[PDB]
This record gives sequence, C-alpha cells and structure tokens, in this order.
Amino acid sequence: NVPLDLTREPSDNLREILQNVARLQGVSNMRKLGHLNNFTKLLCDIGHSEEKLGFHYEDIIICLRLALLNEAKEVRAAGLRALRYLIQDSSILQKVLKLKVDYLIARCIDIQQSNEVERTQALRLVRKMITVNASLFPSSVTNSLIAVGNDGLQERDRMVRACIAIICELALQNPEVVALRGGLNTILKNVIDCQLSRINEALITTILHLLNHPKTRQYVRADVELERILAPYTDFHYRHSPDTAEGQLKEDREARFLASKMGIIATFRSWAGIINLCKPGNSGIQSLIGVLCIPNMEIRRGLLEVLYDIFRLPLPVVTEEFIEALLSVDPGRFQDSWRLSDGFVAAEAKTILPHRARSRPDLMDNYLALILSAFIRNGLLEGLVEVITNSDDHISVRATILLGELLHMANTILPHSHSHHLHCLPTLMNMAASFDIPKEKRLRASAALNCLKRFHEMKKRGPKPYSLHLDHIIQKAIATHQKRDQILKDTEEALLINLRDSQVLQHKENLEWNWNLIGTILKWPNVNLRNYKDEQLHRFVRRLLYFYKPSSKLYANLDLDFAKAKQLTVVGCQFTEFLLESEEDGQGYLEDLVKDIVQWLNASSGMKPERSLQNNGLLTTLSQHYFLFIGTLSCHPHGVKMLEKCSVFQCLLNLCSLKNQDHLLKLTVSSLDYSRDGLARVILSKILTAATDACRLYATKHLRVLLRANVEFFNNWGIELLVTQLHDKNKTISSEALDILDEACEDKANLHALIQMKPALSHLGDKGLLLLLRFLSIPKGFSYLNERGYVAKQLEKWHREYNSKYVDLIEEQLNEALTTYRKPQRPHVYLPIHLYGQLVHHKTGCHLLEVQNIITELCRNVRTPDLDKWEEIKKLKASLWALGNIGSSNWGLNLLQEENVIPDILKLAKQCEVLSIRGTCVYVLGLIAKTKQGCDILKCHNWDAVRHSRKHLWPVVPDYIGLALPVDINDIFQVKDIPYFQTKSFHLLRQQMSLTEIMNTGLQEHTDDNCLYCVCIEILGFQPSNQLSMCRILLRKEVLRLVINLSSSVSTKCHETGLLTIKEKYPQTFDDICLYSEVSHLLSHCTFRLPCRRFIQELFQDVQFLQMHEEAEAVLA
Amino acid sequence: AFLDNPTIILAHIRQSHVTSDDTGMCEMVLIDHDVSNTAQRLERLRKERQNQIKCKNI
Amino acid sequence: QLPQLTSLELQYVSPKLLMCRDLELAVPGTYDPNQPIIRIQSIAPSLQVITSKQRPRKLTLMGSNGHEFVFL
Ligand SMILES: Nc1ncnc2c1ncn2[C@@H]1O[C@H](COP(=O)(O)OP(=O)(O)OP(O)(O)=S)[C@@H](O)[C@H]1O
Ligand SMILES: [Zn+2]
Repeated sequence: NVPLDLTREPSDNLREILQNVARLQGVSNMRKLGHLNNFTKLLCDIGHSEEKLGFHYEDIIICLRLALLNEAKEVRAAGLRALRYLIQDSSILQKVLKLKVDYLIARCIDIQQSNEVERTQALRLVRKMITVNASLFPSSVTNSLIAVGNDGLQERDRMVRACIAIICELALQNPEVVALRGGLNTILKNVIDCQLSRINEALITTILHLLNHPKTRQYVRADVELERILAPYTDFHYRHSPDTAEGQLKEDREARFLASKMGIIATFRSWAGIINLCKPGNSGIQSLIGVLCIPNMEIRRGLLEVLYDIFRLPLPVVTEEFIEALLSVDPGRFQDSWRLSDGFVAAEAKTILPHRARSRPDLMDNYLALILSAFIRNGLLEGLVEVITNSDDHISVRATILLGELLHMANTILPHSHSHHLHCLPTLMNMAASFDIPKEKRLRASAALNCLKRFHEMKKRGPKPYSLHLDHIIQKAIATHQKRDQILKDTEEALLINLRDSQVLQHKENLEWNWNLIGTILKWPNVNLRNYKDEQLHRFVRRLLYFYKPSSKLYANLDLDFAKAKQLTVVGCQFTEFLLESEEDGQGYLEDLVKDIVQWLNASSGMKPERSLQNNGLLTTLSQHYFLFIGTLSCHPHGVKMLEKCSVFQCLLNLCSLKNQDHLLKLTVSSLDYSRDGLARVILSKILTAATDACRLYATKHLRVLLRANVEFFNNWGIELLVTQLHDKNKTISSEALDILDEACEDKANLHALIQMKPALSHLGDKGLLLLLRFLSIPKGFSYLNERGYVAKQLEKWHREYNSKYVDLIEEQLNEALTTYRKPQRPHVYLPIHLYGQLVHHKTGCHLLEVQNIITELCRNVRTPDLDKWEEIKKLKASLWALGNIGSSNWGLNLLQEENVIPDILKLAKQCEVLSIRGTCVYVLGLIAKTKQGCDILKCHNWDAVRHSRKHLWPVVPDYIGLALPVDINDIFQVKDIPYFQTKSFHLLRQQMSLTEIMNTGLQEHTDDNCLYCVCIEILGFQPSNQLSMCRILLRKEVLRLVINLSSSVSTKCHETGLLTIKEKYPQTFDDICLYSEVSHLLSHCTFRLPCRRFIQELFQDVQFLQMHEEAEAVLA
Repeated sequence: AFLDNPTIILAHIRQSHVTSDDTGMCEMVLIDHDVSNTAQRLERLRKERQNQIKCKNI
Repeated sequence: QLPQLTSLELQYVSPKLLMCRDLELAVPGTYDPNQPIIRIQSIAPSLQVITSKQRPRKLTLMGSNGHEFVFL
C-alpha cells in the first residue's frame, strides 16, 4: 500500500493498528490488509519486544483479533498470518490464550466459505501453537479439528487429511486433551476408510506408539479401541458409516477390506501391536483365527490374503487345480527384471543363486519365527486344516499352498522343540485315515496330504536357471569343481541308423528335421568326425553348418518366443563343441563358422558405413545367441586358440569402446569365460575401467554371478577387480562394488586375500568403515591395524558416538525392510558389523577390550535403566546391542558371564514396560545364541535356539544362525494392567410453555474469565458492557437451550428451524458478544456434528459488535 | 520394525501425508518452516413467512 | 445391518448348541406320561431368519427316533 520502513516504530505501529481497528467505518478492506502486510514486515525486520515496540502485547492482540471478524477472507487470512509471526515464546501464547482468541481461530477453521487460503493459515497457526508449547493447547481448536476430521469425508471437505495429520502430531505431545475430546477414536475410525498405504500406516503408528509407553498407555481402552481395525473381518455384516449412499455397497465393502488389511499387516510390524494383539486373554488374534474356521467364502478368501502378506509369501494364481497354482509360486519363475534390457543376468543370478552368508543373523528370520510361533500358539494350523477340508476348491488350493509354505518355514527357522511335532499333522492324518466319516472328507484329506508332499518335493528341488547364459555359467563352475579333484560304442551301424532317421539328408527343408536325433548324434560319446570318416557324416555336418551360419540367413532370422527356440540354441552349442571335439579334422568348418560370426558382429556393431545400426534384429531374433556359441567355445583350452586365430578378441576389444549400443556389452560380459588368465580377462577389465557408465555398472554388478557361482580362483582376480572398481569416478558403481566386497568377505579365504592388498576404505562413507572393521576379526590384519594406532582411535569413537549410531543403523535397515518408511518379497536384514563383535573373535583384541573396562558400565546401564525419557531408552538399546554383539563368540561369553548379565537381559525381555526394548531384547538374545555355549546358557533359562547353520537345507538332528525363542511364546506377551484415565429449570418449563405465550442473566457458565469481552475490562480497562434494549434475558436462554438440544443430533431439523425463526423475528438477539462467547464456550466443550457446527458458527456471521471495536480503539490511542 | 521415538514418527507422518495426498492442501499446510447455507435458508424462510401469515387461527 | 440378517450359523452365534450330538432332554412340546419319550439327538447347524418386523428364526431339531421337529 504505502510502506516507509524508516520512521519511529511506536508511532508507525500505532497508526497501523488504529487503521486496523478502523472504527468499523470509512475504511476499506484492501487498505486494511495492506496495513496488515505492513505490520507483518515490521514484525519481521524489527524484533518483537515490549520496549522497542512501544506497546504491550495485549494491545497488539486486541487489535489483531478484530481482523478475524472482518467479512473479507483476505483480511482474515492476513490477520491469521500476522498472528502466527507473533507467537514465538510461551508468554506470548499464554497471553494470546488469556483473551479467548482460540474461539475466533476455531471459528475461522470451520466455515468452508469458498476459502481454501484462509483455512490454510489457521492450520499453520495451530501447528505453530503446538510447536511452541503443546501443554497449553486449547480445547476449542481441538474440538474443531476433531469435528472436521470426523465428518469431513462425507461433506467432500478437502482439509480432512491435513487435519488428521495435525491431530496425530498433537497426540504425541499432549495425549490427554486428544483422548478427552475423542480424537483417538477419530484416528482409529479414519484408518478403515484410507486406501493409501503410507497414510494408513502413519495413522496406525501413533495409536501403536501411545500403547508403547505406560504414561501414554493409560489413555487407551483395553479391548475395544485397537481391535476395531479388524472389525470388517470379524463382523460379517459390518456397517462403518451410519448414513452412506445406497448405490455403492460392494465397492465400499472392498475398500473397507483393503483398509483393514493394510492396517492389520501394519500392526504386526511393530512390537506394541504384536504384544497387544497376542495377549494371553481374549485377544484379537484368536478372534481372527476363529472366524477363519467358519464356512463363509467371502471372509475366508480375504483372510488368506492377509495371512499371505503377513508372512511375506508370494500369492498363487486363482485356480481350482493345485498343479497350476504350485507352478505360479516357483522361486525360479520368470520375472520382468531378468530381461536383457532391464537386468539381463546380474538380476537373475540374485534370485536363484543363494547368498554367501551362512552364519549371519538375518534378523528377518528372527521376526518371522516370532510371528509364526505366536500364530501357531493360537491354533493356526488347525484352522488351516479346517479351511482345507471344509471349503471350496478356489480356497482349498490357496490354503494348501499356505500350509505348505508355513510347514517349510517351520523346519527352517523354528527351534527343534517348536517344530519336531508340527510335521505330524494329527488333525489331518486322523481324518485321512478314518473310515467312519463321510468318504468325501477322507478323500480330500488324502488329496491334501498328497499335495503337501508334492509341494515339499518342489521346495527341495530348488530354483533352476531360467536363462541359457546363467545355465552355462553354473554348469562350467560345477564342471571345474568336479574335474579339479577326481556309454555305447555305435561304431558304424547305429550311427548310420540315427543319421538316417534324423531326416537331415533326405530333404534340406528346415524346421522339419528331427532335432532330438540331431542332438543325440552330436552328443554321443565317440562320434567326433575324427574316427568315423564317412561322407554321409560330412554331408550332415556341412548342412548343419550352412544352416547355422548367420550369412545364410536361416537361423539368425527366427524370432524369440519361438516354438522350439531353446532347443535350437542348445543344439547349436553342442554342435560347435562337437566341431571342437575333432582338433585335427574340424578346422575347415569351425573356422568358417566363427569367421562368419565375426563378420556378422562387425557388421552389426557399427564397424561399417552401410547402416551401423542393427539393434532391431539382434534384440528380437535368435541372432543374439551367437554370443553363447563363443561362450561355449571359450571354455576349452583348444577353444581359445581357435578363437584367437580369427579376429574375435580384437573385435570385442574394439566393440568395448563404442557408446551407442549398450546391449552388446551386456551380451559379451555374460558369455565369455574367465576361469583361466588370458585375453578374456583383459576385455572384462577394459569394460570395468573404460566404458559407458551404465555398461560399467552392469559389469561391476556382474561379479556376484562369478562369486555366488563359486568360480575357482576368485580371490585372486575378482578381489583385485573390486578393489580397483572402488576408485571409480561414479558413486553408484563405488557403492555397488563396496556391497559386493561386503558380501564376498563372508569367506575367510576372501578376507585374507583382501587384507594382503591393503586398500583405502576410510575415504568412503559408513559402509567403508564397516567393511574395514572386519579386518580386526582375524589376527593377521588386526595386528596390522593396531600398530598404526587405529584400534584405540576407534574404541573411544564407538564409546562416545557410534554405539548409539549402530542402533539407528539397524533400525533404519529394519524399517526400510518391513515398514515402508523410505528415509530420505522378503529382503535380507543382515546384521551390521559391530566393532565389539570383531574385537572378541581372536582373544587378543578380547583382552584389549577387557582392559578398557567397558563391560562394567554396560552391565550397570542394563541393570539400572531409566525408562522415563527417550534418550535413556536409546542408551539402553545401544547398551543391549553392544552386549549382544560382545556375546557372539566363546571369548565373549567368558567376560560376559563374570558379571552375570544374561539373566538380566532375559528378565528385561519379559518384564519390561516399554515394548520396543522388549523386542530389542529378543533380537539380542537371539544374537547371543550364535554359539553352542550360548544356547546352553539360554536353555537353563527356558529359551530354545536353533542349533543348525545355514549350510544344509535338511540338517540331521544331533557358527550357528542367531535365533532364540522362549519355550512358551506367551511369556513375553504378559503386560501389566494399567487402569483407564477416566476411572481415576428452564428446560422443563419450555416443555409445556410455548414461546409466543411466554413473551406476555440467561447465561449459565458465564464469568469475567472465558468471555471474549469481559476479560478485557480488568486487564485492559475496558468500559463495562452496555444495557441491552427481561425482554432479552428470555431469548438468551431460549437460544442457549436450543443450541444445547442441537448437540444430541436426534432432531436437528426442528432446532435449526427454531434458530432460523428466532434470527428472522429478532435479528438483534445475535448481536450481544456476551452470548457469542457463551455459545463458543459451549462449542468448545461438546460434541457437535460438522454441519450443525458450521450452521451455529454461521448464525453469528453478519454481526457488527460495535461496542468492543469502539472500546478497543479508545484504549488504543 | 522400530518406529517408537517421536522424531521418526513425526518425520514419517509429515512425509507420508505430504507425498501421498493427491489434493494440494497437505504440502501447503505441512510446510516445515514453523515445524453459505444458513443465509439461503434464512432467505427462503423470510420470503415464505411474508406469504405465510395472511389468516387468523382461532 | 438388520435387513441384511437372513441366516445364522451356529459356529458364529452359539458354539455350544452344535456340539451336543446327544441329550437327555425331551423334544419341546411333545411329552406325555403314556408314551415313550423322544429325546433331542441333534440340532441343525444353520438357521434361516424370516424377513419380518420381529425376525423369528426357524429352528429345526432332530429327535432320537429319526424324525425332524421344526420350530419357530
Ligand atoms: N536350408 C538349407 N539348409 C542346409 N543346406 C541348404 C539349405 N538351403 C540350401 N542348402 C544347400 O545345401 C548345401 C549343403 O549340402 P552339402 O553338404 O553340399 O550336401 P549335398 O547333398 O552334396 O548338397 P547338394 O545340393 O546335393 S551339392 C548348402 O551349403 C547349400 O548349398
Ligand atoms: Zn461477557
């Protein structure tokens, strides 16, 4: 409008607030909002203080709260924004709350008067209020937010989620005011109509956080609040909303099912939900299993999806035959990531080839074992059997597959006592062997047992290479491993018969030959074109050669997904190997074939000026399998000589340089063989060091395929390649190489090879430091790092800083794994490397740790926990993780049993009040059981452990994987009961007397305090209220009793009509601000619906309130 | 999972509401810097009441 | 959700009625001291609710003599 910014701040701001109050005359709204912006800028550039401002705070507040009553939405928004910039301390907020300004803010929220910019500043102001001091939040704005979030979805309000987020943020710092006005119920009923996963979980997390700490656990009822989320499943006819559109009744049901599933699978990822749902009483997990044993084919088919995604198992296809759904859950089924364009071989090898770690804890197994034990305790297997027998086929197949998956998980992650009587299946075997029941049940039980055996066979088969490159890689590795440590003749007759019936020589028409006979005549032992000099065999060989050459355009033209495409490639590979089997008679053909292949490759790569672009044929035809021929040719020693006779390796060295075709580098890096040193490793190193960033990334990611396949002599060259890849300019490649090294270091032969070439792993992030800490695990390398003063430099660092950062690291891993947080299918949550765990390994750093006197303070911290704040809980978690990493070997249990701390942890794992540390203790007790002595110690305290490693799939019942579980799972599910925090005259005259006949103060709860105007008279010297025009004391209590009756929501139309008639007849009864104060105090203490609340707030809209404005202008100047 | 301290819970709430809210509001409201129908009913009742009262009921 | 109620399962409503399979009680309404008594053998595990203002169920027992006794 007219800013100067160079004047006396007192006179300037006085003129500003005087023009703001405007005396309700002769001042437009535009200039008033301009003055409000000027006041905002003045408050920004000049610090707020009662000395440098020239006026007390009360005057500013009383001149600012009048802009909220202005009719223009712009002036109201500007006033709210200027009021937000004023609240910076607790005193300013306390004074803003002394005058009942919260009434005006709660009014400004709930109008929805075509203003989505004025309602945003209100929410921002209440968020600033919560930030400044949440212990003083008023109940008026609380009730307003609860009413908006409780009935805002039906009124198409667009600020619903924005209000629920603020309610959830308030419930963390002030739960009493939210539980009193019924905000937790709003939160809990707002998760059953929220399809968005992240919002649904952020909503359930606050309810599960109040149940964690006792001080907040006193604010939630026992078995009626949290168990509401599984009402859509337990209640067959569930009606969430009382008044909904009758047109949408099935879509609403599916939405309720989806939201309830997203909430149920989100309460089982937190410890406060696991413990509160599996309590030993009439819990909410037994009601979920009991309704599964009821033949209702709608709830029964929806509970199986929740059971499937609770255990992170893949869903089969919806069929009626078991043999079709068993094929859809094959661990080796094709995926879209395995395509050449996406993830050619490196992504495929990750799924089928197993991890190199055989003793890492893998916390995911701990969590799944705890969940499975809790589910088996409450009778899940009997319910699954009852679903298998007495149900439809669509559900019988899915329940049989779920039972098979659970039975396989049992004998893999459960301790022997928990899983030595599960494989009997008494309720199913007694049904399959009883000849008294009807025959249908017996036969379907026998069929279920047969399908379970078939599933077990499928599980013990294993995942098989889907592609043909990984197949050759694995076969070559197995052959090398077999041959490193140590049939029919068919002379002339059977050979000729098989050559005759093959049909190759009868006619030259392709695709009509007998390819099985060709394969067997090529693969027979002693047929090698060198001992059987027959002209028919040479004709056969020449015909096959002319067919397989790319220049002839016969094989190189068939498209992918062909009927017989894998067989032709296999036959071609064994044919180019059969040509190599004759080292003296198979030159004229093999040289010609490989020279034609080199011609085709140089033509398609771009080494010619004709087109230099032939990716449209290599990517869609069988001409891309010519790299498999060179692959199966480069394995043999006599093969590489022939491959070098022609310009093959030079062709690949030249192809490595181009920039336009990245698929060719993928094809050549996953086909060659690097078993022996030669020109095959030079191409790999050239691609790894100087190539396109994406090709370089795929090349450095293709080292798991050579690691997990157990290629011989990997520690010689692969480790050096990873070390040189660590110096790459790109960051993703360096991080991937660091991850490959961290995985390869799980073998001692590989860690010794990494230590012998001392790398620089300190200039990287935390991953580099965690990888370098592994050096301490062995004396050769620990003694090296100890000389340069590195162990003592890390001891104090981990003591003061990194002991509390390791817990953040592992919690971040667990959250990214199974909570969908994403800090800015089942993964493997492998335990991070802890320095205390590495120092204990070799008994030399163990004494170095013991002389520092670190075990005593940790034991004292575990014995004397605070459990009041959240920093001390963090310190207790850090101490528990440190103590669990120390007792990970036999040298650690020695210096850990001198203090006798394991009983303390075992007692804390079953008697603590906070449940998050009650789960941390379970993880730590599992980590303790990585040794035989650890399990022996734990057995005395009635805690079982898994005594086998991860080396064999079926270990015979008599280093370990760390997993420990109580003998009775209900021991750690005991929670001490906390009582709820709640257990700790005119209205009758109006019934018989009408309004017109009675016509021929009224404020009940009105005092000097809690009135918008009366509070000012003593503090700010306001002139007393004027006398209104017994004629008006009656209408006052009449409108009061009407607005009171409007709260029950029983008959709202009648009371709305009465209020409308009162406004029509006497438009001056809605002018006394001492009645608006009363009705606002009533709104701030009762449960009004959203439309009724909006109507009540809008009744007092077109009002003037002239006397308050005049008195404010008088006290101002 | 471990979502128990109020800091991680607050960060989760803010990010989940901001990113996954189709309608505008959430990003506007959750800025991390601070870390009429009754009139129509009255008009209808006013216009009706003038026509309504024209007779005497004994 | 009252108009939607049209059938009742005994596993859901009363798990103790479908686990009797034998009783010493006589079938209700049929007992005379000059005839052999008919005992309650079984109860059907499904009831059909009649769509009306009071929704009377349709109970059907199974006496010891192999005859069905339908009640309301
Ligand atoms: N689709 C085909 N598959 C194999 N050979 C083909 C095909 N089409 C044409 N031919 C010809 O057949 C030749 C191979 O036959 P040979 O090994 O010479 O035996 P052959 O019976 O002596 O052949 P000809 O035609 O009688 S001299 C190929 O090199 C081409 O000359
Ligand atoms: Zn007053």
